[PDB]
Formats: sequence, structure tokens, C-alpha cells
Amino acid sequence: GIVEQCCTSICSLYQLENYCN
Amino acid sequence: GIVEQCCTSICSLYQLENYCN
Amino acid sequence: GIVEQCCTSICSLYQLENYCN
Amino acid sequence: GIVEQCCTSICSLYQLENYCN
Amino acid sequence: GIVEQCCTSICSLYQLENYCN
Amino acid sequence: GIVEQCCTSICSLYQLENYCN
Amino acid sequence: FVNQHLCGSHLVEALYLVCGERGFFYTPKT
Amino acid sequence: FVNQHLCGSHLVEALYLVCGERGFFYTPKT
Amino acid sequence: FVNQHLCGSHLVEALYLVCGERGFFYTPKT
Amino acid sequence: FVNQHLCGSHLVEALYLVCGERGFFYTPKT
Amino acid sequence: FVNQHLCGSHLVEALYLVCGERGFFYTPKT
Amino acid sequence: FVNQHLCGSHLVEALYLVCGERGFFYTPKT
Ligand SMILES: [Zn+2]
Ligand SMILES: [Zn+2]
Repeated sequence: GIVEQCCTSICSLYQLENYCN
Repeated sequence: GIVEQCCTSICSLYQLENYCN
Repeated sequence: GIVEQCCTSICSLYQLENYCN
Repeated sequence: GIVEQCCTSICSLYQLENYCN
Repeated sequence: GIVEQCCTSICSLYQLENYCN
Repeated sequence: GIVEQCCTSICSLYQLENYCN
Repeated sequence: FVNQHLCGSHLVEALYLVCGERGFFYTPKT
Repeated sequence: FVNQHLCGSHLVEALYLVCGERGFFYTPKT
Repeated sequence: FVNQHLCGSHLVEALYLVCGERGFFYTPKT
Repeated sequence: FVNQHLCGSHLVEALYLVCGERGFFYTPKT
Repeated sequence: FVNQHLCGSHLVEALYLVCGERGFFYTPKT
Repeated sequence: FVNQHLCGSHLVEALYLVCGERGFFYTPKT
């Protein structure tokens, strides 16, 4: 998930917030 | 500004966004 | 657990390995 | 300036000092 | 040594321990 | 040396340069 | 060669900072 | 005042590095 | 003693990351 | 693909450290 | 182009942490 | 309590960066 969708291309703070607890 | 208002106490992402260009 | 037992005193690699998946 | 002249090739401490305030 | 044997490929903690003092 | 003279008080780049190889 | 060990370390810093007072989980596996 | 936000960031670097190819979880809560 | 030199370095990482593609300025002075 | 977001974060650490007690500005734009 | 200056900085953090209370030496040269 | 393990890690980043292409040694002992 984050080891590919964001590891192969910068993402936004909104998408990173979806991985929050 | 950021060398005291946030250096003496963690802040929020919203407050740190006000210092954006 | 790690936000106190090691945040208030350095720990060893063995103790930090117990938190591994 | 620094996002290309130094992002595409390591620079020296002297060149990086020219960007100081 | 470490600027090539481990700079061109991740290594293990055991190999990095050999460089300890 | 650096674990006290600079660990108990920030130092200058000139003093840190004296520890260079 | 190297790139995943350094790529998974640049997202951890921008991970707990996004949540804030909350925490998160990190498990690189399919 | 500040110290927990920086104390929880110095353990994350020494956390995933200890496991290695494995991952881990981080949740500051009682 | 030391604390301002390390306190001003922990906010720089959480400064340019907040803006994103934009930049910012840092000048510690009254 | 990724490389500018990480290339601009490796210079910030070596930027404020060069000036020392002084500060600096960072604005990636043409 | 760049890669050795950043590759030699990712091993320093994983170098002194390995030894622990001990220290180590770093000299890039043949 | 903690402070020497974090105080010796903040000088390492400002140590190899000072020398530049040169290296340096680090050994905490009397
Ligand atoms: Zn990197
Ligand atoms: Zn710190």
C-alpha cells in the first residue's frame, strides 16, 4: 500500500491521512 | 515566531500552514 | 510501552527486538 | 538555484555558503 | 569498504558490527 | 572532546573543523 | 539495488507527523 | 514542554532498522 | 544549554513538508 | 519518478547547518 | 549524478547505532 | 535521563558534513 503507491511516486497529505489510525 | 511559539510547545499543522509562502 | 520504557531511558537492541512483528 | 545546481550534483560548503542570509 | 560493499547493496547488522571499534 | 565540549553547548563550524581528518 | 530500505524510511517521517497525536502501523508485505 | 514529539521520533528510526525486512506498529496510548 | 540549535532543526523538517511543492523562509531573529 | 521531493530534503539539512546561527530561505521555483 | 553523498549519510546513522556505547571511524578513500 | 544518546547523534550529522569529501572519527570515551 504505502510501500508502492507512495514509494514509486510522491503522494498528498490527504492520501497519507487515510492510513491514519 | 516559529523559533518560540512552536519551539517551546508543539503546534498544529494548521498553524504551521500559516507560515507557508 | 516504547513511549515511556525507552522514551525515558535508552534501551538495548535486544529489548527493541521484542517489539518486532 | 539550489534545486538544480546542487540537486543534480553535490556542491561544496563554499558554494552553499553563498546562499546564507 | 563501507562506501561500496554496503553503499551498493544493503548489508546485515552482523557485517556492520565488524566495523565497530 | 565532542561528547562534552559541544554536547553541553553548541559550537562553531571552525571548532568542528579542527576534528576533521 | 538499494532504494526500498531508504524509500520506506522517508515515508515513516511523513507518516506519524500527518496523524499528529495519533499513531499508525507499518507492515511492508503483500 | 516539548520532548515527547521528539522522543517518539528518535525511536522510529531505531525501530524499523532493528526488525530489518520486517515491519512494526507504533501507537502511543494507554 | 543546547536546545535552540536542535529545536530549530526539528521544525525545518516539519516546515517544507507542510507546504509541499511550495517553499518557505526561516530566519530566527527579533 | 520520485527524486525531487527527496533531493530537496537532503539539502535543507546541509543548508541551515552551513549558515550556523543565521537562517536562510528555500523556494523551489523558476 | 548525486548518490554517494547521500549513500554515505544513510550508513552513518546505522553505524554508531550498531556499536552502541562504542564509537567508530568513517573514511571514504582507496 | 536520556540526552547523551541524542546529543551524540545531533553532532554526527554536523560532523561529516563539515569535513565534506573527507571523513572523521567518533569515539565517546575518556
Ligand atoms: Zn535519503
Ligand atoms: Zn532530536
